Amino acid sequence: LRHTFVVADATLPDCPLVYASEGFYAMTGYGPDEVLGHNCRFLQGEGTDPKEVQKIRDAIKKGEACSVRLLNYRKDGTPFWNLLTVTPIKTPDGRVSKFVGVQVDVTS
Ligand SMILES: *[C@@]12=NC3=[C]C([C])=C([C])[C]=C3N([C][C]([O])[C]([O])[C]([O])[C]OP([O])([O])=O)C1=NC(=O)[N]C2=O
Repeated sequence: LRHTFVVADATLPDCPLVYASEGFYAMTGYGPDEVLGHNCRFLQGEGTDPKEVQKIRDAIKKGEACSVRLLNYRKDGTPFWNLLTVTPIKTPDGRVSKFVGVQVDVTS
């Protein structure tokens, strides 16, 4: 299947993105100059379910893995359905260093 991949830096408090695959930009229409160093939430919009967004917010705070189905928006405003799976990467001392996300456009 067609998927995308990003890396969030958990040492910084708001989990900014530090790496995105070629597909992530092409899927969403944002360039690296407007993605890197920002929280992934810029992809959200009016129809994003705040109950689902809360599920990721909690999991990141707890440091667990999570999977949600969010409504996102490209740079041109058009919506797409992003199945998102976040995964915590821990150092050997249990501390969370990075979060990693796989995004799949499941508008079908
Ligand atoms: C986003 N992908 C994504 C990828 C990673 C690795 C992480 C950690 C988060 C995301 N998000 C969610 C966003 O960063 C944030 O965690 C949530 O908005 C909830 O937190 P807040 O503080 O806003 O309540 C992704 N969100 C998307 O909408 N699309 C993704 O591709």
